Amino acid sequence: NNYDGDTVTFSPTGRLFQVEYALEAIKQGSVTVGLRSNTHAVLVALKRNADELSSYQKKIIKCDEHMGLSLAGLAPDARVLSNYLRQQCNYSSLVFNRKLAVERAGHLLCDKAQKNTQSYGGRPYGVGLLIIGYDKSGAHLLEFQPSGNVTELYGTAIGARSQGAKTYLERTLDTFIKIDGNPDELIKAGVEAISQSLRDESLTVDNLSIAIVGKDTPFTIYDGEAVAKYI
Amino acid sequence: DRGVSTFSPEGRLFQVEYSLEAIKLGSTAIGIATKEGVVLGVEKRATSPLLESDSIEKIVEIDRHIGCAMSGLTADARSMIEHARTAAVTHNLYYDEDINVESLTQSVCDLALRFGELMSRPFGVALLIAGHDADDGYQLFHAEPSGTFYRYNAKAIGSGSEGAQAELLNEWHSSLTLKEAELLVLKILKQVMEEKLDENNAQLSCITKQDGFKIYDNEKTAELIKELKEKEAAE
Amino acid sequence: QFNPYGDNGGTILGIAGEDFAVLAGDTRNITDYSINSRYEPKVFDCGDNIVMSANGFAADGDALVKRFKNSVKWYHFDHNDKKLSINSAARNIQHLLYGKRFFPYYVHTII
Amino acid sequence: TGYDLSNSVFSPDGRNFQVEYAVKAVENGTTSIGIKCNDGVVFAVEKLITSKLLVPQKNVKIQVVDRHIGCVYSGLIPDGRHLVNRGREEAASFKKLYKTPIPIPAFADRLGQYVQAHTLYNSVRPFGVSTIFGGVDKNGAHLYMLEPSGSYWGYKGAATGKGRQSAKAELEKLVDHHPEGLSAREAVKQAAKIIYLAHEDNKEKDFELEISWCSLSETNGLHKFVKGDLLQEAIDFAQKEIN
Amino acid sequence: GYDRHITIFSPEGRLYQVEYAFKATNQTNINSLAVRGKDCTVVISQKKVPDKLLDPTTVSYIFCISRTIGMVVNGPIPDARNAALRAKAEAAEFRYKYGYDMPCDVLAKRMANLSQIYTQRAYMRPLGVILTFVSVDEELGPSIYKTDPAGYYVGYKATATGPKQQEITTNLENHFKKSKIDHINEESWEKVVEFAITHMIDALGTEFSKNDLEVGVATKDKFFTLSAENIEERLVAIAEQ
Amino acid sequence: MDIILGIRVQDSVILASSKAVTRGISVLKDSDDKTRQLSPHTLMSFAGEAGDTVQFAEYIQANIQLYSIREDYELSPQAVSSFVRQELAKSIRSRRPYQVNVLIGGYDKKKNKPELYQIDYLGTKVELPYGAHGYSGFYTFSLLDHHYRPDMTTEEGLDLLKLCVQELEKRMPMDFKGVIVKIVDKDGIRQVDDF
Amino acid sequence: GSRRYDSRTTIFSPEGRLYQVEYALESISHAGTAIGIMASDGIVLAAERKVTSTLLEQDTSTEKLYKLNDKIAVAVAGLTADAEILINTARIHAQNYLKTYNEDIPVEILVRRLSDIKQGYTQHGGLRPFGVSFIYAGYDDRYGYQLYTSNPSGNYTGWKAISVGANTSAAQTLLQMDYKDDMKVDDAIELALKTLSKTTDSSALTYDRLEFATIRKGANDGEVYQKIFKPQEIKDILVKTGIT
Amino acid sequence: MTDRYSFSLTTFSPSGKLGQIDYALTAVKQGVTSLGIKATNGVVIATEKKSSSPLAMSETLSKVSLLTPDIGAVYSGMGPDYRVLVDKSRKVAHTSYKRIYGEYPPTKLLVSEVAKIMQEATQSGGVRPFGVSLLIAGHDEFNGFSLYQVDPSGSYFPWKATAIGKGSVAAKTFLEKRWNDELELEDAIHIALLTLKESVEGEFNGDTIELAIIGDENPDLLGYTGIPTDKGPRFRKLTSQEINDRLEAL
Amino acid sequence: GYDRALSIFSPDGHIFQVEYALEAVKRGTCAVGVKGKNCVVLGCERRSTLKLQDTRITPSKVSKIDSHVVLSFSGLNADSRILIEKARVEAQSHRLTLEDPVTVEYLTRYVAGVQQRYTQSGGVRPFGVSTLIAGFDPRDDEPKLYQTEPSGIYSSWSAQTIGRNSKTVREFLEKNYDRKEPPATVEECVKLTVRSLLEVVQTGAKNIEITVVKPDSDIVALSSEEINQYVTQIEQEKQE
Repeated sequence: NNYDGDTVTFSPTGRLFQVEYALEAIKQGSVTVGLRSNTHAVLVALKRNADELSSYQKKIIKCDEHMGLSLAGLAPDARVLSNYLRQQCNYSSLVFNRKLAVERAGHLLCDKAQKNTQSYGGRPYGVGLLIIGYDKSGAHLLEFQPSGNVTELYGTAIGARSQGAKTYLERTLDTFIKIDGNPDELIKAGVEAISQSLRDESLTVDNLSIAIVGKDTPFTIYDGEAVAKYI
Repeated sequence: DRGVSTFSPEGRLFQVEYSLEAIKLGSTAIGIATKEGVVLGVEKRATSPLLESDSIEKIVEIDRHIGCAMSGLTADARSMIEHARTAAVTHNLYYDEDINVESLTQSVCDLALRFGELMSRPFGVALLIAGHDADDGYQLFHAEPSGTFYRYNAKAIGSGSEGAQAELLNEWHSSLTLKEAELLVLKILKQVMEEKLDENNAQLSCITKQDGFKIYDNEKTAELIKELKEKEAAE
Repeated sequence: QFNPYGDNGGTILGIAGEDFAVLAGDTRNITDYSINSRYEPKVFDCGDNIVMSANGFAADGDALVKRFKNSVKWYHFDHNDKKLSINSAARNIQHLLYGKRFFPYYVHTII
Repeated sequence: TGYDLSNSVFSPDGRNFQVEYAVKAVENGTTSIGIKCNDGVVFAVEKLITSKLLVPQKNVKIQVVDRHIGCVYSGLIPDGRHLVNRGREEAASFKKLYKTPIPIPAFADRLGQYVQAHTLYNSVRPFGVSTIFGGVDKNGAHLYMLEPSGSYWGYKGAATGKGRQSAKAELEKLVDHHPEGLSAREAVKQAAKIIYLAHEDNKEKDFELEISWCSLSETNGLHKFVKGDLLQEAIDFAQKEIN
Repeated sequence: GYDRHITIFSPEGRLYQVEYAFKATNQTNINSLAVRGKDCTVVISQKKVPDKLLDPTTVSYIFCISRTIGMVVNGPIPDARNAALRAKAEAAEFRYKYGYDMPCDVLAKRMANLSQIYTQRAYMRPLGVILTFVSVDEELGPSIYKTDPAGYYVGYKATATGPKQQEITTNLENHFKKSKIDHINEESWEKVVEFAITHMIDALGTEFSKNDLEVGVATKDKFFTLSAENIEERLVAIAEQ
Repeated sequence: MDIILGIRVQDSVILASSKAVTRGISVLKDSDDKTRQLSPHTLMSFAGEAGDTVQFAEYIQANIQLYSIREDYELSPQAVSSFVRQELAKSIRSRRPYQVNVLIGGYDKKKNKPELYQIDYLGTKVELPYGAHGYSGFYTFSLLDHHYRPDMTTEEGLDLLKLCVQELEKRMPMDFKGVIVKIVDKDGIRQVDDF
Repeated sequence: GSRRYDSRTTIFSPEGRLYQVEYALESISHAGTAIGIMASDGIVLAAERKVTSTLLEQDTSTEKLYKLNDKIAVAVAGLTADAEILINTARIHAQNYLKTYNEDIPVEILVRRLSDIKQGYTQHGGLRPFGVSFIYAGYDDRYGYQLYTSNPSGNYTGWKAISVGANTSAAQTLLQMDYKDDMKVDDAIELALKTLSKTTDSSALTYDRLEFATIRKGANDGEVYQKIFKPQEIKDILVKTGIT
Repeated sequence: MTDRYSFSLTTFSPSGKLGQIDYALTAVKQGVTSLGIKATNGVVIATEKKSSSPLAMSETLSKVSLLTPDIGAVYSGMGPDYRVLVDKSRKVAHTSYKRIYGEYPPTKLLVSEVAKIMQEATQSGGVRPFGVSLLIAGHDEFNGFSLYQVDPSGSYFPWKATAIGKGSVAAKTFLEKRWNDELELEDAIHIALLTLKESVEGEFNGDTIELAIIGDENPDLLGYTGIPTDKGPRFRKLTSQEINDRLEAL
Repeated sequence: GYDRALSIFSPDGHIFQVEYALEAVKRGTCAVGVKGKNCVVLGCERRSTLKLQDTRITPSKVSKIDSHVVLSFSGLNADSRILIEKARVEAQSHRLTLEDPVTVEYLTRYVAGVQQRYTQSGGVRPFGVSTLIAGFDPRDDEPKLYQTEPSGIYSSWSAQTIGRNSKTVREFLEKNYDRKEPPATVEECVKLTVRSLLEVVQTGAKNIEITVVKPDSDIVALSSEEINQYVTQIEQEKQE
């Protein structure tokens, strides 16, 4: 109200409204799902078009051979944060000959977002990210909020109508965690999860975007006729 | 007052949303992509008859394989064009090749959100970037001051955009010829323009693989306008 | 006085065929009259069907190859996984080398 | 009025309202505690399980500084991480110049001065965390608690977050009933109980217990996380006391 | 009305932020007192530990700035420690540059100048503290110099600070009106501490235990604080006559 | 480059400058004009290190042309020479100094007098009836000391200049490929196309 | 943050005026009147000191008339402290020019430089403008005797006769009435004093309330002399012209 | 952090007033009275030592300060602002003059430097004006004895005699009746003490009054002998006893 | 440094500081440009509220940027000096590096670029100036006339006016200027320019300035008497 003019101002109840408004941009974004087993980790994303002449906005970005994310909210902010992750993954490989741990990648994203919430002149990031990866401790899934809060999960969803997919994953928890050594079935579970968030529209060949990373599987993105198999 | 980088309660940046309103006041620009090429057309909109209309430059070359049309506060486009030209030429210097149309568009869009308290405000102009490369063929992109860019089969920007876009929705198909696209841009420009369309208040251009980016002569466009008039009178 | 350069010996050879290409090199690494290693790989697969070797001062050689491999990685990131053609790789390596025109990589490079 | 719209502005009372609003964010956070024992310190924290999809034991909250200092905090988690990052820089520069690991009182002031500096200007926001930290140095065990204002003192026991009143009362009983002192293993058990008791203010969702400790005899004066059998033993002791 | 938010003049030629910083000074509800002997300078301050969970040994508003200079602070502990760290840095730098120990009055002036800057520059806020510096100076002898948020400072025969400063000040005034000298005519610092505690008891109308007080003593070439057991010995002597 | 000469007569200043440009082993050009017009009635000839000569001359030219446009006024020869001296005096304590020596010949329209200024790369300025740089003065000054009169005509100045060039062509080891001669008077600057 | 307290000194009003410039001009209208008159054989500068005291040391006092070099002088109207900042800058600029070209700086070039400095404070930096208006009296060999004025906007113009400060509307009308092109310095001295005598807010015009200066080629042969009048010399010229 | 106040905090109001300067002058008006009188063979500056507490040692607070050996200063208004201005004035006398010309600046030029500092606090970003008016007395070879007033705006004026602060209006009228161009230094001190008594409520003696003169050279205060051209400072602060001796002949 | 964003968007998509800069141009004295077949004429209004002016030394309204290009303006006089100085420096820089003087279009594009920059840079306000830039490209006989404004947009004009009452004189030019046949001589072009100003000026005395630019750096300013003869002939034809 009187306390939402900038990020440097607490409200009388201890809230940061500019950060909360940045969180609101994620809720307007298109739905994206993340889930994992013990061998693989999967991202599923519903892409959004402007109209029938337009392309469908890409949602998934590769960060390294073993790591990548999906976005929901301001796309240019995801480009800035994914570029930072690419650099950090790269610094780890060049200096230490070491693949960057997914947990450490989450810590770095948290700290970068935090600086934009405590200083004058700047603004919070307006995007939410789901980071998947396979490192020395197996498969991982992370959820990033521009408040700075990063959380490690078995599965989750962000964007508009993400609550339906999140409840489905909460039911299916015991089933999909056991899908080891079967990439197709894990993606099926992710496609079935994101379907619980659809209304009026359904999953078409240029609508659906899928990404997977695992034990002997580099981070790869599937679009176009490559996802017709799962429709 | 309030920050230039402030979010609204709906999760939108005030300044970006306000710049979009300035673009709505701009003159119309239309692009249509075909398998034979991409066509770009603009409304010149001279403020007075004493203004020499061929000095109005709203269609611009970025490289031989990439063209661009603008709508809104057109003075703001000059540094964006400069950056685009530099990025295209620099990549050719570094890699001995043409730059991808998407990559050029992404480089231009990286400038967009570099404002705060860097430049003092967002750009008040939208761009239609059209071109060809070997990997993805003929392409048309819409670059906004939000930093977002969408690829389009056809797109209109400016004051007559929503009426024009509805028209493009009906007319575009995947088998359009270059000639058919030229007439289609002229037809829709004529529909949304205030003044009567002729070769002096409207301008056409195209990008083909063979000949590259070309701005059409007033004599060449005048013939296409006459061809349009006759085929509309044909039924 | 400190000498930032050294000589690690080695010999490399590149030949272009009609529909193929070979890049060969010996595996011996040396300083002065001593052998450092009898097997120290000197020719590297850099991705995109490109092989590279930077012979001479091995520290500069390893640095250059490492930076080019990195350039291939970022070319994919920046240009939609486009394959880096051999001519484009060559021009890129020129800029990596000329960037240190006044403190050069003491190597002879072949791709 | 308008004195509460900008940081570093004195109100007609002589108060900094922005700092007081930062305290509200701290009071909204989960419960965290610290117990000073005979030859060390114990830290514990309540972790709310928002969903079944959270991977158990993975989202670690307690943080180590150097090898002998533990830090836990309630409020805005990112702010706490920022403060610990600075603390790690302060500890590194101290050890670089002076060789010896940073003493706990010395470390306390480094955090204190940094947090206080964020109350001096309107171009920055105060920290939205209260931090409980400490460890073992050459003069023995030390426990500290640091507020958004930059204010800190030494403690026998400390608590912050939503269930701080409940926790404080439990800590006060331990101080009275043990003037001679508490053992490290006893303190771990007691820490588990206090978090379980303090969870009544957050009873809607279930939680996960996380404990760490530094002890001269039990951990050689290094910070370690309580794991496996010793953690389960503390959970059992805690569950027995609430029933 | 933004002339009340930053340190610019109001229409009456006043600086409200400075005035409100003076009010923050009494937020701790603690009173302090300083007096001079023949060979020493004594400072006493109330000690209040309201929480049982606190470690009482860490609760303090008296600071050892240098070997010779002590400082008691009236105001919140964050601003107190800010001023303490800076005073310690200034004292150490002075000795390095000029080859002799920084005098008490010179340090007071330096901190006062820093305070003045906060009243003139907008981006910096005043510190909500009053700083009383004490020493036995090698040239001037026993010394008390006090600084405030306005950037004002002056020497004192004796002084008092806190919510009940006026009661203590008048009590001290009346004693020096009788004796007609600028100090406590006593050989030992122990008896000067006893004088200081006695006259604080008289002025406030309250009794003190060993944990209710905090004492600092400055002699030639060192400043030190008393332990609870040293204070107890002082309290016993007061009660026995 | 090599030989640059100057002579101030009754009503004009005459500058003579060699045409050769030598890249070590070979003479790359034999028609080089080592001069720049700074303003309609002011001419500057130059000699020194390769590259720096033309770079400095054109830099000065640009600055004087800028002044002329800003004020709609031509600076006096004295004022131009002072500006040039300061630039060279600044340059001599730089990271890499301009290794350039100049002669400035100008006709002052206010005083109706020709003026010749000699300035070396250190910023050493002198006003002279006749001057030179390098070894040129060693061969020519004894002839100029004998024959020079302040009331000489332009034609007599050119004849005395021919005698100087003839002595240079006789006793100098280097072939400087003749000289380009230019006259500065009340009507401006012109080149003598047969010398 | 800090934006809250920013007055924004360099913005247009809806009418296209610069707020701070307009308000600075309002300040200058309360300053003591300064007059400059240009004649064929010289220039006169006359200015009124603001309500003085008998205990003010006049013979060592200077608030209106300042020397920039041997050929150029200025009359000040506005904040004296602001004026001395600009005056010192102008003195340095004149010496910079003299060192570079070995010629005295032409009057207009000095005036343009100071005016550009004033302009900058109206377009960038977020600082308040200088509350000063100058009358420049000077001589060079291109245009001869010259009078200029500049104001806080950084705009400058040339004049035959001009006033700044208080009552400029009344003063300018009186000057426009009695000024002629073939006028001489001694006549211009009389006009300047008569105009001040009629426009002054004081009861009477006396020597202790005035500062006076002339720039004459009344220097022995082709050269120019500046004369800052002494208190006794202002008293004499007041008697000569019949004002006291 | 960083100082993000790069804009002026003093600006012109619609009426042409610079508010912050006017308000600074109001602060000066509330200040304790100080005065200065110029004689034929000297200058005197004086003020009241308004002690904040009787426990305070008012000798440790110097309202009259030596700037150079031949120049002194007194103020009315905010004490802390004065103290830092004295520090800056002492330094600028060296950096911008003595380290260049090998001699101390003349009174008028040191006044000019102090004025410039006060002007800049009226235009620079993120600062308020100084809340003091200064009276600066001094001597130099070519200008003789002089007395100047400097205001918050940076404006300065030379005076034969004047007063600033609380009771300045009444004090200036008193000085107008008594001042003439034939006063000796002792006459000016006598008039100074008479004038200052009117604005003082309580005790009026050597311990509550601070007074200094610019007069003859004091070779006894130089600290060394052997250089004929060095004859000692002209600034001298009168003692408590010296003031009381002249209060009997009052 | 002072970084405040003074030029920003409003909810309706307007930048008010740029629009208010145009209001300063509206207040400025009228300026007009007309190009003939082999010349361009720049006419300027002088407000007669200021007499006792010294016209020898007072800044003239038309400024030479180079020997072949001129610039006139309407709006804040002090602001225009900064644009004129920058343009003059760029003109000499172009000659130094390209070894050819600027084209009229290039010089216009530069000045317009400077104006645009001051509309999205922190801590600065836009120029309250619109300019008319006229001249001939090197070795070219085709007349050139361009206009710039505070926003930074620029364009070429057969004839154009800016400043106060420019709406009126543009009305005159739109009905009196024929594109198929532009003023064939210097006389005809100057006559049409003086006529256009007489619609707005007041007295045809010292209120009208006229500058003629011809090819190959031939620029001259007409005197009072020469202009007075045009003023006389125009009204004697009007009495009919």
